Formats: sequence, structure tokens, C-alpha cells
Amino acid sequence: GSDREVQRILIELLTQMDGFDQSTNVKVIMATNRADTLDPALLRPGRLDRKIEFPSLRDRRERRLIFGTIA
Amino acid sequence: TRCKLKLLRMERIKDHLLLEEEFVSNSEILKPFEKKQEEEKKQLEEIRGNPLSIGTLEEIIDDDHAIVTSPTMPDYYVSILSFVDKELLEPGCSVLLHHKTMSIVGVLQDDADPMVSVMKMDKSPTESYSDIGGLESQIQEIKESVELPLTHPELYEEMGIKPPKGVILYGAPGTGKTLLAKAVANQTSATFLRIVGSELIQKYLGDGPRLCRQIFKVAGENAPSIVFIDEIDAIGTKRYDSNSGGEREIQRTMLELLNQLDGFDDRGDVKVIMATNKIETLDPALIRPGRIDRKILFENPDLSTKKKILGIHTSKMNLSEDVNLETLVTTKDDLSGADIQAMCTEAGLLALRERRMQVTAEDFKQAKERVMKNKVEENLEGLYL
Amino acid sequence: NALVDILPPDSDSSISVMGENEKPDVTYADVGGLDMQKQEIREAVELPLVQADLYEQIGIDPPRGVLLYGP
Amino acid sequence: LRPGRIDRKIEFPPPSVAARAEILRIHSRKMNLTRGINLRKVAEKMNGCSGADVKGVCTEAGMYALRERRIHVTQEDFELAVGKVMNKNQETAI
Amino acid sequence: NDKVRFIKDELRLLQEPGSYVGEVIKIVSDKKVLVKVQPEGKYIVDVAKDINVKDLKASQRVCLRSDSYMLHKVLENKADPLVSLMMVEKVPDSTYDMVGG
Ligand SMILES: Nc1ncnc2c1ncn2[C@@H]1O[C@H](COP(=O)(O)OP(=O)(O)OP(=O)(O)O)[C@@H](O)[C@H]1O
Ligand SMILES: Nc1ncnc2c1ncn2[C@@H]1O[C@H](COP(=O)(O)OP(=O)(O)OP(=O)(O)O)[C@@H](O)[C@H]1O
Ligand SMILES: [Mg+2]
Repeated sequence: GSDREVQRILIELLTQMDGFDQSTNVKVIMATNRADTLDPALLRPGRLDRKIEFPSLRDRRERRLIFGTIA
Repeated sequence: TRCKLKLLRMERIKDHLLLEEEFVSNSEILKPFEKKQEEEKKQLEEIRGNPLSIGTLEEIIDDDHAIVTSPTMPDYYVSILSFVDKELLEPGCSVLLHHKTMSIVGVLQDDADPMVSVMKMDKSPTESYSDIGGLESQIQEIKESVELPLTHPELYEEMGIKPPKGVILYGAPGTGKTLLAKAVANQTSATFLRIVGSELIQKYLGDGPRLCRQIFKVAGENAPSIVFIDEIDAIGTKRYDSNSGGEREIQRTMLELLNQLDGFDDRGDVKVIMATNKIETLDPALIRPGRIDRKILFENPDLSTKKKILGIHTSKMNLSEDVNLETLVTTKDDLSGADIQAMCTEAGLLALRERRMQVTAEDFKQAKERVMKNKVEENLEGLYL
Repeated sequence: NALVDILPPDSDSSISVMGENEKPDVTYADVGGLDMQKQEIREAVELPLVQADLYEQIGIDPPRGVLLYGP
Repeated sequence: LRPGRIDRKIEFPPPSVAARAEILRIHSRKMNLTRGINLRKVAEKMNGCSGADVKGVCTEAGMYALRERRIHVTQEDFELAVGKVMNKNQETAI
Repeated sequence: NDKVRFIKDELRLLQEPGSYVGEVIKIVSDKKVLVKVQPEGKYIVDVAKDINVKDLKASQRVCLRSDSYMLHKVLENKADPLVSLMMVEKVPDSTYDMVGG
């Protein structure tokens, strides 16, 4: 039962994501720290479009910048 | 023509007359239908009314009572009333319930499933025996096991010997393991269930045996039946890695197939055809002679046999008079019958790119050369000599 | 279950617009580096609201939904 | 791959310098231009390897149009775009 | 006059027996239809005498009047499964001119 109830929530989100078009509204902005488990039905075009990257690697310049503000 | 219409004309107005006589003189007599008949149909309908709630008979108690489960949650200790066969109600069956006070008023339900339709082929292949060019000897080991005991069950019963059960069609690729299955499935006109061996690996755990128990149950119900298992090699060799039960899972499913094939059940008439290309991989318990009786084997068509194969594919085709069939056979030296079919299909395609109906001699020579390069020799018998 | 009248569109919302005073205290100043990311998301979320016209004129499709992955 | 199993095998090479120009134009028809831009010279300069990449030069040019609040996709925007797209592709692909 | 005859008699129409929405699973030749109200189970129930069972066919969303759940009318909208899988994948239409290259 648990799964069959999540499928409904996930269908609705996809349906109304295309309805959002031609409004002043900017679509849902959402975060996940996992990328392998995502449903690729969200990342098709016309729904979620832009993918932001956040690196783990820090070069020497970008590291000093973070130390600067906390300190 | 004359006599078939003439006898039908007499039978179909004599049928008319007898049905009128039975209808008039069973309505004026109240002991047969008449008075009971016009009140039971109207009452039965009216009393229970609607909605009729479908449920599932969870189990039946021998005393004309049952425990049925509504999808709406409440269970009920019901009674089993008028107009139901009480032997037909068994666990799993779907029943129609009288909504005012829950009693089984009957089952009217076919209960057609996509589980029976997926196994079933509505086959009408244009192939009949003698679309197999030569290899005539092999055809007449397969027909003696599968087809013949349906035509003449007299011979095996006179002799006193139990019919042979099961076959395995194995050999080199391209010798028509699938093409023979199609010839023998067309003639018998028995229920032909088809199931490819790859399907028996699926992702969930323990589903393999549930799927394997289901196939043979449809077949035993539909006797006489054939169950063709195409490339049962596939489960041993491959490792799709979708099934997270790993290799342990594949072994437990295999053991289920072994029990359904003979085991304890004592099933009805079920012949089995098992096609494979590599009999080595197959578990030795499956091949064991007792579940299968005859192991047919094929080999690569000969130079005399390849003339027969070519004659079948070149007959349908339109040709010019410039073609010479004999120069296309000799160049290839030991090439299967699958390649001969592609060589004809490739030539007709070159002529259709040039857009002329005739397939001339040049379209054949360009096609034959291209097909020898696509192949890949055989470094098994190259090792040898 | 007759439909005897209507309610407002803003009402009967389980989760309502925060910001009255629950709006968090962090700002672009406390944030440090990740200058590439700041620019992307400002272009993804902020510029469409203030100026819808720019995107239509130039003839680019506006970035709609935004996704954030990272470790 | 056995004979008679399929019937046709299509191969797609990575686009040549000639092909890139055509493909870059189909994506440019959707958005503004400016007189005098040679869509051919930007395809050559872009080494590239995909038509996916090529489409990203157009979208990235539109990003450089927003920051300066241009009124038209100009010749400077493509030169900046080519770089951003090529540098991002080479850091992940090597 | 159409207005005022309607307003006064409207109060007696609004004490409705309600209605339900099912969907035609399959018919049978007793003039009865198997329809599923979605939260609950399925029901076999007959059509009103006036509409036919010929009108009804594969997966038409149907009206019901809650009392005996009598089928009343086919609804404008159909639900069909094969269109919905090609819609969620989302592939936009193309042409030979777009491919060129
Ligand atoms: N002995 C034969 N006589 C005539 N035609 C043949 C023969 N063998 C193969 N063919 C032609 O080749 C086609 C493909 O053959 P088929 O599918 O039976 O090969 P196969 O040996 O079963 O391959 P696999 O190893 O994949 O099972 C057939 O449809 C048929 O037209
Ligand atoms: N660029 C930065 N400048 C200043 N502080 C930072 C920066 N990046 C991270 N931090 C500090 O690290 C903390 C952790 O950040 P945050 O909780 O937003 O990570 P997250 O990406 O949401 O992780 P999760 O995967 O748990 O959601 C912040 O609250 C902040 O104090
Ligand atoms: Mg085969």
C-alpha cells in the first residue's frame, strides 16, 4: 500500500508542473543531496530544466574565500 | 452445391416447426414452466436488486456457508442461496453478493485475465512443413513425438507403449530450431503456449517460481497443449543483474521448473518443445531422459541440401532470365540456412533501391559477397585443421 | 453534498506563506565563495520575476524549474 | 547481429565542420541575430564533438545577453559562449 | 418566468441522493456493467432502461446516481492508458528539416 500511495503524489507533481507554464510563477526549486536515485521523469525537458552543480573539491582560491567570511 | 443447399432447406424449416410446437404446449401446462417461470425470474431480480457487490470467497465451509471478503473491509459469515453451483465456488473465486443482507446470489463471472492471454498465441504462421528445404530426416523425428499421437492415438494404444514425452531441438545457429517449432505448431491445432526463457528472470525475489507455476497451470487446463520454451540457455549463461537474488535465485527457480515438468503433479497432456543452441550449459537434471525422451540434433546444411533451401526463397522472388542459381550455392562453402534467407532479402533490397521490379544477376552477386564478410568464420574448427 | 457556495482561493491551505518574521537571517553577505552558483541561480530565479520581457525579446526559453544536487 | 535478424545498421559520425554549421543554424533560427554574424566562423573555432554541445552555445549566448541587458545576440556573446561551453566539457570529459 | 419557477423549486432538488464516478471495467450480456468506484471495490449494476449497453465500451468514465448506483450518462472525458505513458516520457515532435546535418 505504501508505494501505491506515493505513486499518486508523484503523478500529480508531474501533471501540474506542465500546467505552471505561462504564469509569472517560477517553477519549483528543489534540492537533493542524492542524484542517482532521482526519478528521470522529473528531469525530462519542459519540467525541471536547469541543473546546478555544487562541487566538493575546493581549489586554493575558493577555500580562502570561505575561511574569510566565518573568521 | 445442389445437394448441400437442398438438405439444409429441409432441415432448417423442420427445426422451425419443432421449436414452435414445444413453445406453445409448455406454456399451457403449469407443471413445467408457465407459472413458476414468470415469477422466479421477476422475483430473483427484484429481491436482491442492486448494487451487487463483488467480493472474493476467502474460503468455503461444508454446510452451505462461506466467509467472503469485501474490498470495503467487513468480512461476513454468509449463506449460499439459489442459482449457484456450490462445487464451482472455491478459494480465489469472485462472487456476487446481495447487498441488503450478505448472501451469495451467484457467480456469473468469466474472470478473463491478462495472465492467460500473455501465454496464448493466436498463431497463424504462413509456414507449413516443407518450407524446410531438406533436412527431411529431422522433421520425421519431431512429428513422431508431438503431432502424431494427436492424429492417430490408435497406434500407441495397440502397441501398449506410453507415448514419448518431450523433445530438445539443439544444434548450430541457423539450422531452423525456431522454424521447425512453427511448422509443427501449425498442424496440430492444439493450444500453443509460447514463453521465452529470458522472462523467467525478473527483479523481485521469489517471483520466479510464481511465474513458472502459472504457465503450466494454463496448459494443463487447455489440453492438448504445447509449451515451447525458446532459448532456455538464456537463464544459465547470462546475469542481467536486475534480479538482486543473484545466482541463488536462478537456482531456486530452475528447481521449480523441474518439478512442474514431471514431479508429483500428474498433469494432463502437455508436450514440451525445448529449443536451445548450447546444451552444455543446461542443468543435467533438466535434460535427463525421463522428462525429455528424444534429443533431436541438427547440423550445418550440406551442399545438396542448400539447393532445396535456396529453391524455397527464390520461388516467391521475381527474377530475370540472366540469373544462375547454381553459382550462388558453390561459392559459399558450409554456410547455414539463415544466411541463405538474408542473401535473398539483401538482393531484393538492392533492386528496390535501384527501383526495378526484377532482381537481376548483379543484385545477387553484390548481396552474396556482402553476406560472407558480415559472418565471422568459426575459430572452433579452425583450431583443428 | 450539494455545492451551496464557494470559498476564497487563498483559504483552506494547510501550509501558508511564511516570511512575516520566520524569514531566516542569512543573507548573501554571510555566504562566501561559490560565486559561479550565486550567478546561475540569480539568473534562474530572480531575473524572470523582475523582468519577464528580456527572455521573450531575445528568444531564449526561460530556465523554469531549478534542481540542486551535490554531496 | 546474425544474418536476417535485423535489416539495417545506421552509423552516425560526429559532425564535420560542414555539418556543424547547418546544425548551429537550426538552433539559431529560434532566437535573435545581428547583421554580419558568420555562424560558419563560430563552428570552426568551436572544436566540439557533439550537436548537444552546439545547442549549448546558443543557450549560453542568451545568458550573456541577459547580464549586459543587450537587445540582440551579438558577435561578442558567441565568443564568450564557445569558451564557457568548451571549458566545462573538457574538465568533465578528461 | 423561467427564473422564478426555478428558484422556488430549487430547494427540493438540492436534497440530492448524491452521485458517484466509476469506470467501465467490462460489460456482460445481462445488460449489466462492472464499474469501479475508486476508493472502494467494484460493483455489478444495471443501466437505466433508456440508455443502452451498446453505447458503453472500453474504459469510459461513467456517471452514477447513488441509491442503486444506476448508470446515467457517459462523461465527456475518457481515460486511456497508452496515451498517458507517452505523455510522461515527454518527447517533442520533430521534422526532417530539424535533423538536417
Ligand atoms: N533448414 C532451413 N530451411 C529453410 N529455411 C531456413 C532453414 N533454416 C533457417 N531458415 C531460414 O532462416 C530464418 C531464421 O531461422 P531460425 O530463426 O530458425 O534460426 P535459428 O537456428 O532458430 O537461430 P537461433 O540460433 O537464434 O535460434 C527462417 O525464418 C528461415 O526462413
Ligand atoms: N559558501 C559558504 N559560506 C559560508 N558558510 C557556508 C558556505 N557553505 C557552507 N557553509 C556553512 O555550512 C553549513 C551547512 O550548509 P547546508 O546545511 O546548507 O548544506 P546542505 O547542502 O543543505 O547539506 P544537506 O545535504 O544536509 O542538505 C551552512 O549552514 C553554513 O554555515
Ligand atoms: Mg531460434
